[PDB]
Amino acid sequence: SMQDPIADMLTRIRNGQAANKAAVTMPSSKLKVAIANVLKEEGFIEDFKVEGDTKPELELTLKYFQGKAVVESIQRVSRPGLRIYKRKDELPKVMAGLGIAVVSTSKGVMTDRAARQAGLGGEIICYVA
Amino acid sequence: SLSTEATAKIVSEFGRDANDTGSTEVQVALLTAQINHLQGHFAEHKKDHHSRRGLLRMVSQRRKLLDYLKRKDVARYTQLIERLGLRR
Amino acid sequence: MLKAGVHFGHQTRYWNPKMKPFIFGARNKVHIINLEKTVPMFNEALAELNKIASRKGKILFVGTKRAASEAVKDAALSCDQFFVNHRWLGGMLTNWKTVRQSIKRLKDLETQSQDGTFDKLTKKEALMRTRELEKLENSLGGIKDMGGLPDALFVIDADHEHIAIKEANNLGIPVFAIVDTNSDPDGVDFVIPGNDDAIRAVTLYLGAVAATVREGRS
RNA sequence: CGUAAAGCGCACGCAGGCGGUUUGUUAAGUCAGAUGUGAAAUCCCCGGGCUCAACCUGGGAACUGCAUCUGAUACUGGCAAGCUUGAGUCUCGUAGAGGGGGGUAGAAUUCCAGGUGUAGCGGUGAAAUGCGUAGAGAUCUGGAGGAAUACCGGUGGCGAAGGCGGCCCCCUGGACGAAGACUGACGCUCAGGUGCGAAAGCGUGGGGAGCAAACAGGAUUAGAUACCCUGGUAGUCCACGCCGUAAACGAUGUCGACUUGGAGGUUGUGCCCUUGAGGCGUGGCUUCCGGAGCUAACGCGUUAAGUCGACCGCCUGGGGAGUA
Ligand SMILES: [Mg+2]
Ligand SMILES: [Mg+2]
Ligand SMILES: [Mg+2]
Ligand SMILES: [Mg+2]
Ligand SMILES: [Mg+2]
Ligand SMILES: [Mg+2]
Ligand SMILES: [Mg+2]
Ligand SMILES: [Mg+2]
Ligand SMILES: [Mg+2]
Ligand SMILES: [Mg+2]
Ligand SMILES: [Mg+2]
Ligand SMILES: [Mg+2]
Ligand SMILES: [Mg+2]
Ligand SMILES: [Mg+2]
Ligand SMILES: [Mg+2]
Ligand SMILES: [Mg+2]
Ligand SMILES: [Mg+2]
Ligand SMILES: [Mg+2]
Repeated sequence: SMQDPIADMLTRIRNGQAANKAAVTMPSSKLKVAIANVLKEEGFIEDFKVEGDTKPELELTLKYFQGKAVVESIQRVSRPGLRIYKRKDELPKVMAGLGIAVVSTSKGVMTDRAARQAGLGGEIICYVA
Repeated sequence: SLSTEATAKIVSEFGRDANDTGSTEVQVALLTAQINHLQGHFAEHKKDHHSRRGLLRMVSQRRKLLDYLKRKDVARYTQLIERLGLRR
Repeated sequence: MLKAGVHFGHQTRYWNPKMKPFIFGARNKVHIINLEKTVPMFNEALAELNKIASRKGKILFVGTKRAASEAVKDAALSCDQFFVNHRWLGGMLTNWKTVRQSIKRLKDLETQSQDGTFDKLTKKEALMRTRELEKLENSLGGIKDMGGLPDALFVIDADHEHIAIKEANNLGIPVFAIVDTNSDPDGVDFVIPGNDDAIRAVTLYLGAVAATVREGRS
């Protein structure tokens, strides 16, 4: 059931991508957005778009560089069944540094490079590379 | 499974008006209606095991709905079960 | 823009999902390809095609079917170009080194047709040895001499030529090919939409390819 | 955890876990900093002392922890009030071996009665046992009774599973579709618990045509406690109540979202000179084939065994043992 949307996002992406699908949409939310943000701002998607009002609709434009998709792997990490939280010193780094980890902090949803520089930590929503 | 006349009658006896059809109280009451009706179908027969399944489904549906109301508006809950005559 | 009078598209169901981007069809139980997206594929098509033909064109107009074999042993055959118009003896690229002597037997025989031994031995051996040569001739004509190693490859019907194309992909050979709606692209580097087993789209583009190798740098 | 160990036979559901979307607030989880504390030894790093080393020793580092204070508010939790797509309710219809009860029909078998008719019938590989001169079998007519419903009939349909096929009425469950209207997260899952659950089997009473464990006879065979034959009891049928198991199998737990295609079957519904027995769409279910992908392979493949998440069940070498 709907129960975990954020994985559903991570997934609708993962999938469409593997389906060399141009765009991809889904029910939106404060949260979906903030991540679609980091995802664009870190250059894993072209650009997002939320087209509705009562029943908002996040829409992401996918990217493809060579022939490949740009997003080579996108996984949940925290989840309803099992929440993950890391302190600053204990934040994770994906692919040695390449690619990134989305972490939500008391100062908003930012990357790991980010939250690290911000000197704090929070819930590690997902990994991406 | 209950009449249009009958089901209507009760919407009109429990909701704001005919149309306020999905009002908690209403659902409960037109459920409660069919359950009781049925008591006699299963009085005779009794081996109608299959149909029995549907009836329980009615009871547990109603049960969950009753549970909802109570949490929401306790005031409305109590009135209901009195007026519907259950929860001994 | 268009030039293909009546090759429009072709091929009914049997359509290959991956061939959607070049389809605008839907006429009476059959796709018309996207005419207006084929021609931008003469651009690039005959371009890197020629861009090498002046760097020196070695080709292989590979295309078979007792229904267009001869129409390939043509000005397709004639120019800076080799060809195959019969059963693609599998491994003829990937095993050229074995096959290279299936050549020696062709020559060392016809070179000896109106020469060498010939009207001699028995009049059994006679046409009972020209059957050796006849057989060889088709499927191993166009090969004759391969002077400059097979360099690009131009194929009529992508999938019908499973093997040919495959070998290329394996040996790093450009493969220019036209792909009907039904066929699987991506085996083909330079892809050309539109019909691939009708007497026109052949000759047309076929003949038109002969026209760009046969002239690049005088 | 399809076929190797492993999905409970099926469902409903308490506790529990998890839970769409918006704004406010809370600050428990979470995060930040500060302070105290985290015995020494030990470990580790750099040294120093015993001829070296083990050994001894200086000083750091480390003790990933705990608590207090103050902060941060994205996520989670709490409180509040909403929201409409999740989930329900309502309206008219549609298909159906879905369930329960009662009624009823023709075809056959067995039996009873009678006409005609006469020496065999029946059965096997071949036989014999058996049946017939008290007239069999064969045929015809009338009658009794039980059991099951040919054709339709179909990788057809319904049900949670078990499983449900003549026809008719009554009672009744679920599913699906088309419009909009109402509720407003009322949801998902579910250890425990409760219900249902083929056949055989048990209890009391019926009922008994055919079939048939047991048992008897006849054969076959080296033997024949069998396979075959002639018989035939429980049982197979009804009511009431037990039992609770099956290769209860898709050997594939339930719910949700996402991801190229192709040819059927079945069932709703919108549009098109209905002007064709149709034309183009749009749901539910179903069979075959097949792409990525997955797989030890076989295979699966939008009805997943692909890609993800929520909860539950279960596996941890064979035998011993699903035994004590
Ligand atoms: Mg097993
Ligand atoms: Mg099961
Ligand atoms: Mg949310
Ligand atoms: Mg210490
Ligand atoms: Mg020393
Ligand atoms: Mg909150
Ligand atoms: Mg009779
Ligand atoms: Mg009779
Ligand atoms: Mg019904
Ligand atoms: Mg039971
Ligand atoms: Mg029984
Ligand atoms: Mg009995
Ligand atoms: Mg017997
Ligand atoms: Mg068992
Ligand atoms: Mg398949
Ligand atoms: Mg399909
Ligand atoms: Mg799955
Ligand atoms: Mg036991």
